[PDB]
Amino acid sequence: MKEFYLTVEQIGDSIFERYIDSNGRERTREVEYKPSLFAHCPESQATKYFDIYGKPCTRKLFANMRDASQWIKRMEDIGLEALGMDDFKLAYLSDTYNYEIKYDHTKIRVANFDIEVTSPDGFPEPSQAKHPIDAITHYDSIDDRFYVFDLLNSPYGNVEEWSIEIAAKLQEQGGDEVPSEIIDKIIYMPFDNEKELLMEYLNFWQQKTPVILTGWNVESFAIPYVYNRIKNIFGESTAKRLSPHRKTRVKVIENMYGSREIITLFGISVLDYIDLYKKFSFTNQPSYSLDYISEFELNVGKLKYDGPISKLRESNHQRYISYNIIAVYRVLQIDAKRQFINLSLDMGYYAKIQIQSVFSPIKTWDAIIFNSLKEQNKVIPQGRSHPVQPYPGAFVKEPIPNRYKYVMSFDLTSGYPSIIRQVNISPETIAGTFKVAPLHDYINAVAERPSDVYSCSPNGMMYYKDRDGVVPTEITKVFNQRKEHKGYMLAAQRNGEIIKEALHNPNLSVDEPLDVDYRFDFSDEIKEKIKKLSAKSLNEMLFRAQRTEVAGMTAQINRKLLINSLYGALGNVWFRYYDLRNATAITTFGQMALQWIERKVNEYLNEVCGTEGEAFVLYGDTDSIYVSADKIIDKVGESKFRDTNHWVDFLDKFARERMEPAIDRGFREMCEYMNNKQHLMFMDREAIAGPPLGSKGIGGFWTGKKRYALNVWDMEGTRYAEPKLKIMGLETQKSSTPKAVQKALKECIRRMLQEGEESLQEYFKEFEKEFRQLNYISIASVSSANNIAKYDVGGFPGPKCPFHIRGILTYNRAIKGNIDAPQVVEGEKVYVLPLREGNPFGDKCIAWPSGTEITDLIKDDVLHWMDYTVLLEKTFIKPLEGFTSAAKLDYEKKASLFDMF
DNA sequence: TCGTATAAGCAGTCCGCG
DNA sequence: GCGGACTGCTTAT
Ligand SMILES: [Ca+2]
Ligand SMILES: [Ca+2]
Ligand SMILES: [Ca+2]
Ligand SMILES: [Ca+2]
Ligand SMILES: [Ca+2]
Ligand SMILES: [Ca+2]
Repeated sequence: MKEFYLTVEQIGDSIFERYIDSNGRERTREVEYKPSLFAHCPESQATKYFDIYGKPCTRKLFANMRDASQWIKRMEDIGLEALGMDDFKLAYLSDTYNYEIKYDHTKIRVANFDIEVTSPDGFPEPSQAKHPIDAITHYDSIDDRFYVFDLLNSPYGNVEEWSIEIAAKLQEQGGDEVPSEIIDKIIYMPFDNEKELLMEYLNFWQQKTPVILTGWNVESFAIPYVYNRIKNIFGESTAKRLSPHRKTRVKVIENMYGSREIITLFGISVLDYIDLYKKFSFTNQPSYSLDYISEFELNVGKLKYDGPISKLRESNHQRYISYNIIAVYRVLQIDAKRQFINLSLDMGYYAKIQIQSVFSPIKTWDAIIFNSLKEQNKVIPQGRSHPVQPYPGAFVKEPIPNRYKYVMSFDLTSGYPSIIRQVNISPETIAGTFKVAPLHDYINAVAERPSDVYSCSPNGMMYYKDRDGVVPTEITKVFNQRKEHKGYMLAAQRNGEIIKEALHNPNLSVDEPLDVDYRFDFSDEIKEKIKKLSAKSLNEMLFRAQRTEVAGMTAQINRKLLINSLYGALGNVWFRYYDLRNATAITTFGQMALQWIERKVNEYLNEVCGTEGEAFVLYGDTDSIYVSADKIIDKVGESKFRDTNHWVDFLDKFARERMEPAIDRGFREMCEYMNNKQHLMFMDREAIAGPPLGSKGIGGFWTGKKRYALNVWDMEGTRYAEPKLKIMGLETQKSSTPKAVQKALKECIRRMLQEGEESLQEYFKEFEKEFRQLNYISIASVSSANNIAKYDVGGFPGPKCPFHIRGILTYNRAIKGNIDAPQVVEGEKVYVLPLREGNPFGDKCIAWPSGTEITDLIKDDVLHWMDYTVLLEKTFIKPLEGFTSAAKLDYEKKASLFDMF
């Protein structure tokens, strides 16, 4: 096989590399790598090395990495650019793996672990590590085994061995329901004392040294706790055995409001799954407890027990250990679905970076661009200091608040990356400037043509047309990968709808799910077999189709994230190729394209309807337009349609055969006007929306910018079995809105869009009457809690104290003295409830940690003093009033003359 | 919240508005 | 009461 790296580190003048050799075996080596850097030189000096602007360079080979580093400093002292890859391990990888890396994940050791620590005096601080580690479960991907290290004897209690037989049994048998599929993969090891547990763990770690290390909060809790505990008991040198090169570093993480410390383990790549999830999941969750995320992702029940966790080990050690094991498995189950480890490995090896660097698009793109240029013997520029400066972004059209019956939407495929490619926007392709006219003169095609030589953006920038820049070239490669995976995702989505249709008529029989690839549209043969299948087999196929769709979504949306973050990196001062001329060239061109094509679509539709000056485009944001189709539907007559799906086909056909060709012609003219390198503005139809045929549903509505709702029948070629609500920005989409309120507001919207005013009125009346029975957690608001200390004046609200912070301070007073009650953590999220006048907490609200029940001693009082009237008005009635006034209807029936009878 | 970008919505505080 | 200046938080893109 071809060799590939696992990890790489610089330690002084040595590179330390773990790698898989040509026989598929893990190896480690120390290499005294001699890096090269570059300086500009005279023309007469013959070289093969040139900077990105074509200026000749001489290569300087250093005796060691420390010499290169000192050379860079002295070059700053002189005032001259020091060119080349200053991160030497990236140069090492580039030299050592000078080909497209083909990696074999089965050879990479991925470890997933979790520890338990009993603590009677509140949260066990990792930096202190003053309590015994009483359980470790460590899963190894190569052995496919869960290794369990169990402490039987502790100052906080002596206990019996955990029983795998009881673990396996059902909850209803008194067991722990550890999944049967992992029961045989558990290797259980009990210990008399913590010292021998820990020494054994280190010996094990030496044998099975993680390459990728993950888990839930491992970077912030598990790793620092284990490191600092071993340090306290045995000393530093022993603690550093967690690094295969015996080197670690205490690493301070800073933000605007304080800082914390992590432990960097040299020769390990730590990918904490909580951070993978936050970056790549495209969710914003009320809570990030493993319990909460597992429930959301997997539909598994909460891991239930009696009493506080601080007494779980001594009261029920059996369950204590079983829940440690299940916690580890939960993360593997989330990854099986979401596939973020797979994503990270793909991106990391593509870029030739340390795998943990996938969190930084700046590092990722610096490595991609360096490797690309190095192939052509070109030399990268030195990074420079820049002050942070604002710059302008996208155009967003102000909609007229209203109901909108029939809507068709279009938007650009990979908008900003396509602009980069079309205009040829790159550091080394800047050709000059031209004198800019007001943006509207370009939009209306009345400004002078910018250039007859170079490719232009309306911000005044001109670019070379004779060859692609390195940014367009590399962004295209990742864009093409994105396109492939989006295709797989959309096929899986279409296949899912075929299964849902067939579930209307499930056959009474015993049979199996078909063995099919859900990434490709089902053949006619597969479709015929599906119509004969039972509900059980269809349901299992639907689940598999939906897992394939999720796998496709992860691959495509995060490749989209990566290329969009290259645009964004151009406006970040730490990026080697930072340049606000290029960032604004992209955003300003985007503004023009949107309003240019708005004009063209309006002109086109006014033409086919024989009107003048009528506005068919009702809204747009960044690179999308929403088109009113009422007049198109009315030109045929609603009476002519057999059913909903009939007019959806008609609009689908109109969009593809009439609108898109008009859109394409409009952008071809704009490309020539700007003299761009290549026409890449491709604005595909997205949504087809309207009410069910013959209903009183309103179809859709807008309240304002970034706030709308549409009843969609077809989305990018997916024809739904049942219409789907596309709701953007409204309170149903906000993590701050209470769960039960999201649900009720969504049903009100469904009724508005599908059934009409009377249906909405019936549902409102009922919700208002019954909502006081809703569980308190379901009706709590949610907020992040920053700067709690800033607003704490003697345990009371200081000036301008935010409502949610006030709630936290109220909580802090109510639990004072207790080292047992849960503390609210700075920067994490809280549930919030209003309180009726004259309550015992002495203020108008209370907040507590999100994803948890409020502690029992104040729970009853909170439940008794909850202000349901305020909660209803603020979270439900206010937003609904906004939706309904925008849609021009009433959520409460108005009086009439018929009331006289 | 260590980790690419800007535009823009709503909740709430503080206080003016005769 | 509303709305402007401001902070805080959370979306759409
Ligand atoms: Ca635990
Ligand atoms: Ca787009
Ligand atoms: Ca699209
Ligand atoms: Ca059937
Ligand atoms: Ca869009
Ligand atoms: Ca009480």
